[PDB]
Amino acid sequence: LYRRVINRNNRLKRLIDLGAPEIIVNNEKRMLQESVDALFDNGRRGRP
Amino acid sequence: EDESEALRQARKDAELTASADSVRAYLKQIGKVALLNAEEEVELAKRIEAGLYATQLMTELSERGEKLPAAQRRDMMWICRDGDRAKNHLLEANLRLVVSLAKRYTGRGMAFLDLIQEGNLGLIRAVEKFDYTKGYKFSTYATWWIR
Amino acid sequence: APVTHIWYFKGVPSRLGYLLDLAPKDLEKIIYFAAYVITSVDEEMRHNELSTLEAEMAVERKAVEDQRDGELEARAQKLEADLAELEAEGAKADARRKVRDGGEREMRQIRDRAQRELDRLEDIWSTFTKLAPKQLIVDENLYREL
Amino acid sequence: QIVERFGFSEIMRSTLEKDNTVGTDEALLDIYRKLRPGEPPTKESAQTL
Repeated sequence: LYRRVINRNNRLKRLIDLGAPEIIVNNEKRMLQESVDALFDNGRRGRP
Repeated sequence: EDESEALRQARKDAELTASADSVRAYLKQIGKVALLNAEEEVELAKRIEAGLYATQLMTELSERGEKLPAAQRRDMMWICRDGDRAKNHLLEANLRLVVSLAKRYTGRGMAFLDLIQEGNLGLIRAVEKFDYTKGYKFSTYATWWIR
Repeated sequence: APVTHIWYFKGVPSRLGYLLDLAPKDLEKIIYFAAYVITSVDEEMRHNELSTLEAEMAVERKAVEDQRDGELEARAQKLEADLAELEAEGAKADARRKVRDGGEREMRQIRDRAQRELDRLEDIWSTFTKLAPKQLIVDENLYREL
Repeated sequence: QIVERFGFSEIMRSTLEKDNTVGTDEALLDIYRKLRPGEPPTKESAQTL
């Protein structure tokens, strides 16, 4: 879970630094949020 | 039927849906951009070339240049913004090719969404390194970078 | 980017929802990038310039009316051409009325599309008029228009 | 056809009279728009699904 969160955060920061479409950036942010929720309470929202 | 407020309200209600699954929501978002063809992609590449040329000229003029008036600067700004917008449009058009290519590597190591985002990164790289002068369809070149 | 805490977002009582007076569905839609939320509105300056924005909306509506009247004049000219090609030569009354009914359906669907455009314009203007903080708007097309 | 085949069932005949959804195409549209949210229903997609 920690590795997933790190990967999503690093990819998001790389995307925002490089310049990406807003829909791609929003998808990456949603993935990062889902990873954080999975790390804290896995399976609380959606499938675990 | 197709008219008289028969299916438009249903389509609007469907578009206003949660779609709690993240991958399903991403597919819904990616489905809102129509595909392109050879003429569209070559025109977009021309816009990219113009925008990059204008940005390079602006960077050159920034130091050891001239005080650009409003008339001479607004054109450069407008063409730069047009080029960036065309690049974004091409990215959103080819995201479908990205996901179609990335569907084949699921089930080992990482997740479907991670593969999709890596595909978008590869597509960005391909768009940066694309060359329309070769007279080639964009998918053939972008497949290598996505992979 | 900041991320909300699942403990305080999702639960039997929604702590964040109670704090912000927002239902859990709205909270989920805002958090998981499914819709937009109006963070703040400039009430004073909006009320100060409401006259000017109302004038701009009125002139846009007026331009819509002139272009729709231009389409009406064009369809009247098309009807005149149909009359010239129908009533000036020998043919069946039902045959000459079939084209009339086809034209009538074409212009009625054109006017219906104009009505949908009118409804969308009025919806945009009203949403601006009664915009409020922490208000959720779905259908990002409306957000882009605003 | 429904009333001529399933006629003795007065309870669901009354349910039918309270269907508030007439038309085969309308029925397919309702079924599609419910079981498949988020997608735009079409004439053939409903039948094929």
